[PDB]
Parts: sequence; structure tokens; C-alpha cells
Amino acid sequence: VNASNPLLHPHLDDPSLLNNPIWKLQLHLAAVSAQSLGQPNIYARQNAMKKYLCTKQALMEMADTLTDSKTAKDDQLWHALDLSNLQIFNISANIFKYDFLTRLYLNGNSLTELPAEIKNLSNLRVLDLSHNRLTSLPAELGSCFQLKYFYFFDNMVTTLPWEFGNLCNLQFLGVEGNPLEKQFLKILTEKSVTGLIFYLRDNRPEIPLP
Amino acid sequence: VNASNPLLHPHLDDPSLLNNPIWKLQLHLAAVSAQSLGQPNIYARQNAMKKYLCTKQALMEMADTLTDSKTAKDDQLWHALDLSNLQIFNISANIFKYDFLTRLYLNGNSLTELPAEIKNLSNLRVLDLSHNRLTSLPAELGSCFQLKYFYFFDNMVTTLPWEFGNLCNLQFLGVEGNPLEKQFLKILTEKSVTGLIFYLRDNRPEIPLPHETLCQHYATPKMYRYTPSWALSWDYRRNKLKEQILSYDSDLLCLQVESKTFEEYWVPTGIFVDGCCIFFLPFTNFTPSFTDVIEVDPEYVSKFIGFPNDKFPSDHIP
Amino acid sequence: QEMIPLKFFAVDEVSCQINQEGAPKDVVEKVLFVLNNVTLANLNNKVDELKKSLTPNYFSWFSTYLVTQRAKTEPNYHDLYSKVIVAMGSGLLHQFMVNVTLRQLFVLLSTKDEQAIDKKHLKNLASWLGCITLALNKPIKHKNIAFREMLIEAYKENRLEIVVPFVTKILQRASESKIFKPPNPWTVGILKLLIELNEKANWKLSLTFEVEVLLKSFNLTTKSLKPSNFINT
Amino acid sequence: QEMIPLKFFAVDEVSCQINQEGAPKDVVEKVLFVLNNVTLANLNNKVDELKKSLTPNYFSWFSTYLVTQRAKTEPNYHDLYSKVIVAMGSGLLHQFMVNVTLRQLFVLLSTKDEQAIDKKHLKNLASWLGCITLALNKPIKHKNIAFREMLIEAYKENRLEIVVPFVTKILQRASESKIFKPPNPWTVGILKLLIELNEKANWKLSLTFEVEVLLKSFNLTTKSLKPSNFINT
Amino acid sequence: PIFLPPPNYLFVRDVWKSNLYSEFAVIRQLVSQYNHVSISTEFVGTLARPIGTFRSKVDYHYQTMRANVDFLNPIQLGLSLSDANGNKPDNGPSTWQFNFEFDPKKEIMSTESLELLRKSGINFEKHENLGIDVFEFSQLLMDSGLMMDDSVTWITYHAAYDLGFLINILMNDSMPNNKEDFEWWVHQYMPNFYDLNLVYKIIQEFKNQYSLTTLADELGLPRFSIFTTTGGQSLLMLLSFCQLSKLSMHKFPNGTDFAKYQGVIYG
Amino acid sequence: PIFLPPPNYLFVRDVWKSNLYSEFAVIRQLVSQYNHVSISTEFVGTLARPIGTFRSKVDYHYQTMRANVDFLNPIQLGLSLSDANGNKPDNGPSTWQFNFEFDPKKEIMSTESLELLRKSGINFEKHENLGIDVFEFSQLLMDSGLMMDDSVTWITYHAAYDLGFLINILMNDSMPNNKEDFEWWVHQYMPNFYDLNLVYKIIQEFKNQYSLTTLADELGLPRFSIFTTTGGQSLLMLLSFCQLSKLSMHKFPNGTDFAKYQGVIYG
Repeated sequence: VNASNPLLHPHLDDPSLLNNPIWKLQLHLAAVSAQSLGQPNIYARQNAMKKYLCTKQALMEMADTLTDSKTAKDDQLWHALDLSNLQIFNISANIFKYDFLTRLYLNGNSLTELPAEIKNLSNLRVLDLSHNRLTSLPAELGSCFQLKYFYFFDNMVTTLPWEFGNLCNLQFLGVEGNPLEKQFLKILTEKSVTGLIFYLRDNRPEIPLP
Repeated sequence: VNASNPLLHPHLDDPSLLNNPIWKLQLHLAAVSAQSLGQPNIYARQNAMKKYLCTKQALMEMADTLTDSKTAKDDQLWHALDLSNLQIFNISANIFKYDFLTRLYLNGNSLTELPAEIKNLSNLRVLDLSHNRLTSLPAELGSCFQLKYFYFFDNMVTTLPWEFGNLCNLQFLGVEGNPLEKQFLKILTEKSVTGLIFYLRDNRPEIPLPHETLCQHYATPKMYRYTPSWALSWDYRRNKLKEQILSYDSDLLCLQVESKTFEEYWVPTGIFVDGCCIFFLPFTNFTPSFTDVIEVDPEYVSKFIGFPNDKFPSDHIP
Repeated sequence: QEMIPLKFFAVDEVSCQINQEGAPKDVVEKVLFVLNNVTLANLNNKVDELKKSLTPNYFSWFSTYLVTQRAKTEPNYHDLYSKVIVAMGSGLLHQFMVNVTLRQLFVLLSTKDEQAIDKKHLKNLASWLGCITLALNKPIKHKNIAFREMLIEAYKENRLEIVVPFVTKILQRASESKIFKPPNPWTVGILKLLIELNEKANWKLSLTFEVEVLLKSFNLTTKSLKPSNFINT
Repeated sequence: QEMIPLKFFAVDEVSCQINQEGAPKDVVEKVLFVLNNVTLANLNNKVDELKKSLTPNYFSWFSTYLVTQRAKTEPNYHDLYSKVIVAMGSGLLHQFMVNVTLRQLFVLLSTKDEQAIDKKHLKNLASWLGCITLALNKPIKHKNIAFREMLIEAYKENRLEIVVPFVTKILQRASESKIFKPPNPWTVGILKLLIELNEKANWKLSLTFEVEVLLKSFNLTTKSLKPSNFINT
Repeated sequence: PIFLPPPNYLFVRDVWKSNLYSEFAVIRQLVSQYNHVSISTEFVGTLARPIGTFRSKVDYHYQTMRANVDFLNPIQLGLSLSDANGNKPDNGPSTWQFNFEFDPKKEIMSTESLELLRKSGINFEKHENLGIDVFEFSQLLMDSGLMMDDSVTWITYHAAYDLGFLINILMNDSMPNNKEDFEWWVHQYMPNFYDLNLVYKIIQEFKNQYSLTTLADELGLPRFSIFTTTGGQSLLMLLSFCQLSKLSMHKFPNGTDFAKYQGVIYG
Repeated sequence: PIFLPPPNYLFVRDVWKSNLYSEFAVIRQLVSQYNHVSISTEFVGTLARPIGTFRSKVDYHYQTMRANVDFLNPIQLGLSLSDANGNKPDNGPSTWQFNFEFDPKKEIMSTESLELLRKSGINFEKHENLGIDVFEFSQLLMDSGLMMDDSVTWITYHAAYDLGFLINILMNDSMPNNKEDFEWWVHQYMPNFYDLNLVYKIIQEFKNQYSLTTLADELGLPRFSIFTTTGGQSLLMLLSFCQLSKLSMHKFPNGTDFAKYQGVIYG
């Protein structure tokens, strides 16, 4: 009964946001994410196949952002950590000690918090929080600037913490859907992602020195 | 009440054996004995002092007998064992495995018995059972024939085993005093010791059998003293050799023999002062000197220290 | 060949930090020269040289050679070789010798197919073990070989035909030992079990002959000692 | 001097059957020649020769010399001598070295009168122990020295002034060890107890300086780790 | 062929915070004489997967293991000592099961595998309150005399993870980038060890799954409930390895020593 | 100075016919690691005295002892093992008291010392029925690995008789004529041993009775009831010897080793 909830999905209430290319995207990718469920470490498996021959909604986010904008015109080595879909209430502080990670899928768990340490993940590029119990997101997720794709689909999330759009390079912030405050929603539609990020960059409240 | 008891020392009755040098020596030596009580290992102490320069009972014996004589005219080593006056109600047979022992003092303990293995002690010369609890003495103490002095005083001993006087060499035997049957006491008073020893040797009771060569000059009593004097005499041994030879019907008799008794006795045929004649195992030879060969029931040969004896008129056999 | 576990026989490691090597051509040479030219008389000297050639790091090798190459097949020379070992005066070298002997012995005794074991080598090796242990007034530790137990086990496994010669060939060396010859309560306990088997076993007559030869070496007969109670039947 | 029992320090025997002798004039000669003429560069060869002169039967001696004659008084050369030992490649020789060092150390640490113990030799010897053990990625067994325990014991005995340098001189070698340097939970547990003492002890300032130098060698300060709970007060 | 180890051999001792130090004393004592030690561990195995490049299937196996040892904590660890012939002290426990402090609420777990593990016989309450602190543990294990000694022989079955956790506990640091360093550390910390799973593989492969229980069954051992516990597990792999090494005199059918595969991991 | 051995150290195990073999197994196991063994015995000491010659007071002492060992049987014998530092296994009994088969009625005794011995705590019924058979005993002790090994170190206090009985039991023959042979046997059967009574004498004689309980008191040990038993006796003399040898590094005040008086009897 959370799929039919207009707070979570605003095109239930619109109705037609569905002819907004922006929400068309959102509901799309969000559908792909929703599809991912039930298999542990989906991404890793999908990369098994992809390497061999396989959705990989990071890759579908890529396809869709390209088609969206085309029609609108020794060792170091492995970089991505797949913790997806092991219904897991908690996250090891050690994962943050891996600073070389550019990817990190946390999606499909019970995580109710995201550790502040996320900030030492600064080389981060994709991040996936979807289908968890997050009720809010770390500022100092803001320190993560190199982020391109960021997904928390399905959480209960009211707000973005200013900070990001401290993150400039973000191409897609998937929000559909958690109970967004509608001010960010209204910006996300009409300004898209980069627009939302810019409202945040620009209007963050002050802060003094001592 | 025992020190004054008549039934113990019968000389409170006489009243005087105190004249009789026999029960005189019984009294002097019995008192030298009952003196030594109370101190652990006397003989070893005494011998401490002796070796240095409290006399001895063995030595008091030797003297008193010597006066009765005056007036009648790397190692091997230590031989004596002292268990005296540490009041012992038992003995491990182990002491008897010590056969070099010629002395063995057991006096002043609680011994209520003497283990028969004593007989394994054969070189024994002194023996002291004085002041123990002994009810009676073992047989087979008689296999101890080399005994010179042997004391058991204060004990309750009624009868002597026979067996001894199987013991020839015994000079002193202290009996004073134990409620003896008084007849042994009788032979002892005035026949002395060997009076009694011989008494025993010569009347033992009959000693039977289950079942199945000494020329007389060589048969001298001095040599075989365990054989009751009559059995030793040639009158007996002729008859025996006869019944022996006749029962055994052997077609060739090699006789191992005085010449005279061959041409008188044996002739009623065959052929030949001494000699050897002819007509037509555990031991061959049984004596305390050497029991060897150069089989008869061995439970029989026990309870004898040698031959010839009541039924076998030579130290040899067929 | 299929192996079976052995309950009462075991070998331990030798405890040393000294790293064991094989030997180079020249060491092997000097050593086999010494071993081949040795007589009872020259022993002390020959060995004095051997000591210069053969260093502790080589012990583990020497042993393995001498046992498997010589001792195993050449009984006559046991005494001699024994006297060589003793002459070296190394407890470690001795440890090694016994260790090897024990292992080879283990192999034979744990072979599952009786007919597959060469009994000439079994006998030679048991005699060798005895020769460097009991005959030297040194014990065989219970943890290495537990005889009475091993015998009873063999009786319940119908393995008596491999074990009995093995035991009797080892024990037959106790007669050179002031310490282990009867009435050494150990030696004797064993003897009494062997006598008890030589009645109650109904085993083949070769075995009886063996128990008899062993008892012979002590100047005793199967009549000498009361058999024990260990074989219930 | 009167000795006291030591709860947490103990030396075991070396386990070998090899009979240890002193050395005759010529062995001592060859050996001291090698030891005196050795430089870091010639080491491998010089030692190659030493190996020909010094046989295992002599180890027990070499050790007792090298520790008491050299290592005890000549800290500079610890590294060098360490490298010599390592070069020999004998576990037995090493066993012996540690054994000696441990004994001498035992004597010092059990001396009842504090002023009676030469702390230059205590320090030199602790540094030597560390140098042939921790710094080599080999452990000091708990049965030999139990540090945390020994420290607490020292605090209850007012012996902290002999023990603390002893510990810190040994540990200070852990910084040459990929294995024993922090955060090796062992090294660190000790550090934390030392830090806890450096507050709660109210001990003399020489000690504090020692805890601080040790912590220095790891690039830490008394601020680096939370002290432990072991000192109740 | 029936293999029935003496009854005392089968006794496994639970170690908690409460009894840690005493048991470690006992261990410290026995290690000299009983120089063969076997190790087993128990954790969620809820593996995170690494993605990206690596190198052959081994760099991938190692990478996965690394990531997991880093993200996970072992619930239990079994240890078993015996002599080289597989004898154990006729007196006292020769096999320990150490229960670490583990809070389901604070650690990675899935009610799935939480319940699977409660069925396994883990009592998470006890582990929560009475559980051993792994710092203390690592510390006792350091100077105990099991580690860093050619004298001791370590025994493991399919060791990649078990050795991973062990080495991780001893290092008190993040596992290394690469298999190579991890191996430097393994060989430093445990200079003599065997993977029973690999020796058995090799053996079964003359005459040509490899599950320890198979090796156990072929060796003659009954299946005693005790063998399913983590401690029990170390026990079983030790009994098995000793028996097997006795029978073959640690020689393969072809006459080369087990010692060839000393130091060799996986299986 | 207070010396308080760990509690398990103070445990003495009664051995009877019933449990002889098991205990001997344990012993057989421990001997490798715990190589110091101490011996005590208990008998009537009812001594018979030999008379005749001999040679110096030693040939007399020897002769008396010989005679007595021959004529007497030991009622009890204590044994105790520990490592050279005096450590014992934290698990299981490290001290045994063997009770031999002894029939008052069949053996040398005086109701005097019978009653003195009952007060001592000897139960003659148990010894009569359940008593160890000394043939069995001697046999187990032979191959156990305590005898005839330089590795093991024997500890005794005022040893003449104790060593006499022991050597007598091992020989299964009558004790020799002379001290000299007896000594050849002692040194063969026990190549490394000390008389604590003599080491202590010598020590007390710098700074210049010697009863073990004095050594014990000076050493710091409380007087525990257990120490009065025969087994307890072996225990005490072992604890004492080990402590004393630790303190002095087995060196006399003058710097010569205890090893000088190794092999040396009496006191």
C-alpha cells in the first residue's frame, strides 16, 4: 500500500507528470531499480553477464540520459563494491576505509542510516541507497562531489541537506519516491537535477566564523 | 603370677634342681635371657661394645658350658641377624631367603608362630625364640641340624616336634621355662641335652610309605647321626638289604659290599674287607652333606634329612 | 598396499633445531669407506675419522641409509654396526637410528596383507631394534611400542603371526643386558604373556618354535614361568 | 646478593641430545678471529668460515661468551652480531642465545637490592633480547616473559624502576618488525598498560622519559592510545 | 574400518570472556607437547561482491575474501591440539571453541541467516554479553607459542577464509591489497601448515565432494553431534588429518611427501 | 616470604589396583614435558640389625638398609612430576600415591606400629584387597620413560631407603651384597638425580634439623594437611626442590653448581 501512496508517488496526485520528460525519466529508472529486487549482489551478477555477452541500471541510467538529451537536441584494480540485496540492518564502518571505490551499491537492504564516514568515499561516482529504510541523508554526503549517479529510491526521505548541490557533477539524482517536501519536487521538475543542485548551491543558509 | 608360676618353671616344686648343674644352667641362662628385655637389637649393641672392648647370651652360654666342662674333668662377610625386642607379631618369609645366616636372633617379640621356611636357613648355629608368644615350635626346625645353641625361654611350648633330635650338634637347648610335658624335662634333667635329642631321634613314631651300599665299617654312627641308632646297626641293615634284594627279582644284580657278608650272607647265584659283586633322578644318594646323584616319594623324603633310615638301609638307593 | 591403523606402536619426531640434509658425493664416499672397511678391532679409530666426516646435520641420512641398506638385510653385522653407533657417542644419532628402525617396522606391521610382508626384513629389523636398545641397557619406551598390549591386540586381530616374531626378535636381545634379562619384571611379564599364548592360542607351530627359541636364549623352558591371565577364552 | 622469586619470568632448558662442551684453544681462536674481524660487508663469508669452525656441540659456549662478553657491554654491535647469528642459520644456536640472554636477565631482575643492579647491563641485555627476537619477526613466548603481568606485579612490588626500562628496551626493537610494530595488538596492549602507568603511577621522571622514548620510536605520543584499566587505585 | 577416538578426545570446551585466560594458559602449556593445531571459524559469509578488474580467478577470490574479512566479524572460532600422531592429553580439554562478542543488532546480518544460525546453535544473547573481546584474544594468541614457530603445524580445511580471519585478527589492521602480501603474512604468522582439503583432493586424484565429512567417513569416524559445532569442526579436521597422515606416512600414493603442498592454500 | 602454589598443584591422586593403568598412562604422557620426578615411600622401618664386620659406617648403613629392603615391603609410594621450574599441568593430577597390596597378618609388623600407622591414615583393609601388585607396578614403571633417561631428573630426600625400595622393585631380585653394586644399579636406573637433603645441608652450611619441613617453612609454604601423606611428601619435596633451584639458579653460595652433588646419596 506504499505504491499507491500519492505522498510517495506524486503522479498519482497530478495526474499527468507522466508527460514531463523529467518525471518520465524518474518513474522509468525507478521502475528498473524496483525490478532489481530479490537477487543478492545484483550488480555484480549483471556485470558477470555484461562482461560475458544484464540490466545494470547504472548502465540504463546512462542509456536513458543519452537518449534523453539526443532527442532533446602489483595492485589497485577493482573499483566497485556490491552490497545490494542482503536484507541487512547495518553497514560495516570498514567499508568506508576503502577510499578507492568509485561505485558502492548499498541498495536493497534495511539500512536506516548512512554513516558520516561516507565522506572518505570522495572518489565516489555511482551511489545506490534504494529500497532501504533511510529517513534522511548525510550532509557531508556533500563532500562526495565526484558523484554522477545517486539513487535513493523508495526510502522515507523528506529533504536534501543543502550541501549538495555542493555536488556539481551529479547527472541523475533518483528520488521517486519518498515523501519529498514538494519544494524540491517542484524544482526537480522544471529545473531538473542540475537545476535542483543549483537552488541548493545558491540559497544555502549562511554560517558565521567564530 | 607367671614369674612365680609352678606350672611354668616346675622347679618351684622340687624345690631344688638348684644343685643339678643341668636345670642350674637352665636357671642362670634363663635369667641372662630375661635380663635382655626392653632394649631393641641387644645382640647388635652388645656386639658394638664387645667389638669396642652387656655381655651376650651366646657368650654366657659358651662360658657356663665351659665351666661345666672345667668341673667335668666386592664382598661376602656378616652372618648374624637381629630382630630382638622390637615387639613383632609377624615375619616376612624374606628373612629366610638369607641363607648365609648362621645366627638369627628373634627374641622378645610377639611371634605366635615360626614360619616353616626357617628350614631354608640350614647354616643356623645360634637361634633365639626367647620371650615370644610361641605356642609350639615347627618341625623342620630339624632340617637346621647345624645348630649349636638354641634358646626359647618364657614361651608356652608344650611338646617338642621329634624331628629334632634330628639335630645332632645341638649343645645347649634352653627350655626354661614353658609348660613342657615334663617327661622331656625328665630326660633333660640328668641325661642333659643329647640325652633328650637322642631320645627323640630313637623313638619317633612310625613313618609310613605310600608306595614304590654301606659296608658296615663305613656306616659309623659318628657319620650318620640322624638315623635312629638301631636302624644304623648292621643287624638291621642286613635284614633290610635282604628283603629289598628279594622283593626285587632282577635277573642281574650288580651289588655296589663286604667280602665276608657276600660269601656268608649273599651267596644263597653270583660272583665277586670290601668289594663289588654280581648275581644272575633327584638323588641316588641322600645325605645332609650332599643330596645329588652319582624316584621315591619326595613328601616321604621330606621329614627325613638323609638316609639310611627306618626303611632304606643305605644313603644310596636301587 | 593397504595400511591399517596400529593401536600400540608409534614414532615421535626427533627434537632438534639442526636442519637435516642429505650428503654430497664426498661425504657419502668417506662414510661408506669407513662403513665397509670396519672390523671389530679398528673400530675406535675408523669411527674417530667417521666423526670428522659425518656431522650432526647428516645424522638423519646416515641412519636412513644404515638401517634400510644394511641393518635390514645383513643381520650378521648388527653387533658391529651397533658398536659403531655407540662409538660415535651421539645421543642424537642414536635417536635417529631408533627412529628410522621404528618407522620401517611400523610400515611392515601395518601392512594389511600378511603374505605381502617380507618376514626376513621384519625379523632383521626387530633384532636390530633390540640390538641398539635393550641389549644396550636402554629401554624401549612404552609410547613407542607397548608389547603386552600389542600382543593381546594381535591375538584379537589374528595378527599374531606378524607380531610374535617381531616381539621375540626384539626381546631375544635382552639376554645381552644385565638390566633386561630375567628376572627383569618387564621382560618377564612379556614372557608370561607369550607363554600364555603358547597355550591358549592354538596358533601355528612356527610361533611355538619362536616362543621356545626366545625362552631358550634365557635358559628357560615354557615350564619356567606361570603364564599370565590376559587371554580370556 | 639476595634473590627474590620472579612470578612472570622463566627460562626453559634447550631440548637437544647433543652434548655441550667448552672449546679448545684453537676453536676459541678461530671463533674470536671471526668475531673481531667482521664487518657488515664480509659477514656472509666470515660466517661461512665460522660455520666450519663452530660445531653445534660448541653453541652453548659461543652463546654464553657472546652474550656476557660482548652483547652485554657493547650495544653498538648488537645489529652486527644479530646478523651473524641469523647468518649461521641454526635454530639451536638461536635457542641458546635467547636462553643465555634470558638467564642473565633473570639474575638482574631478581636481585633484591635495586642499587645493586647495573642498569647499563640490564638495558643492553633487554635491547639484545629484542634484537634477536621481536626485531626478527620471532615472538617472545609468554611462558618466558609475561610483560603486562610482570608490569602490574612490578607496580605492586615497587619494582617498576628495574622492570620499566627492561620492558621498554625490549619493545623498542618492535619498530624494526613488520610484524610487531603497532598496531600489533600485542605490542599495543603493552603500550596501553605503560601509558596507564605513566599517569597512575606517580613514578619518577626517568621512567616517564623511557615510556616517551619507546612511544617515540613508533612515532606516537602518550596521547596516541587510550590507557588501559589494569591499574586500580 | 571403524575409527573410534577415545571419549575424552571428543570433549569441546566453550571459551567465553569469563574463562578466556585460564583456557589460554592450558593451551600455552599443551602447545609444546601437542604441536599440531587445527582451526575453524563461523561467520555469516554474506559475501559482498567486489566489481572491477583484478587478475586471474585467484585475484578475484582473494579480493572477495579480503572485502569480506574486512566487512565481517567471526562469531566463533574453534581450535584443536594434538600430537603428530593425533594423541591428546588424557586429561583436560584439548579442543576449544572461542565465542566472540557479537551483536546481531550492531553487525551485518539477515534475519534469514540470523535464524539459520540460531538453528545452528549460536546463542546470540550469550555472545552479546559474555563474548570474548577479539583484541584480548589476538593478544593471548600472539605470545601463546602457536604462532610464528616452525615447530607448530597448522591444519585447515578449505582455508582461504579461516586463515583470512585468523591473520586479520593477528594483524589488527585492514587486510592487504593483494593475495601476495596476504601470503607473506600467512607464511610469517604460520610457517608450517597444511590444507587438509588440498591433500585429500590430491590423494583422491590418484585413483582418478571432497567434503571433510566424506574424508571422515572413509577414515571410519561415526558422525557425532559434537562434530557439527565450530569447535567440533576443528576437532574433526584434526582427527582426520592425523589419522590420514599416519596411514600414508605423510606420503602420497606416488611417494612424494605431503610436505610438497605445505604452505599451499585454497583447494 | 609467602609461597602459595596454585590449588591444583596440591591435588594428590590415590592409585589402587583398580586405577593403576590409567594413571600410568597419564604419567607416561606428562613425563616428556614435566621431566622432574620426585619419590617418597612408606613402610614400617622396623629395622632388623645386621651383626658381624663390614667396613666404614657406610658399609654398615648400606648393610642395614639392604637387609631391611629385603625383609620389608613398602606400604605406599608417592610420585610427583613437574617441569624444571616446578610447573605442573593446570589440568589433571600431577601427583600420585600408589597403594600397594599389604597384609598386616602376612607381613612384618608390630601392633605398636600397626596402630601408629592407622593413626598415620593407612587403611589396611583397602591395602589388603585393592592394593597394587608390585610386579604390575614395576612393569609399568619400567617402560614409562621415567627410568634410564638422562632427560628425567629424580628428586629424593634422605634417599637411602626410598631409592633402595625403588631399585629393589625394578630389579625383581635380592638387593646386592655391597653398596658398590647397589650404586651401579641406582646410576643405571636413574642417571640424573639429587638428594634435596644433601643440597640443603650443603647450602645451610654456608652461613655455618635439616628436616624437609624446615626447608619448606623457610621456602614459604604453609603446612597443608596434604603434605603429611606419602604422596603429599613427594609433592612437598618437589615444590621445595624446584623453588630452591630457581632462587639460586642451582648454584651454591660459592658458585659451584648443584650438579656437583648429582648422583650423591645419603645426607
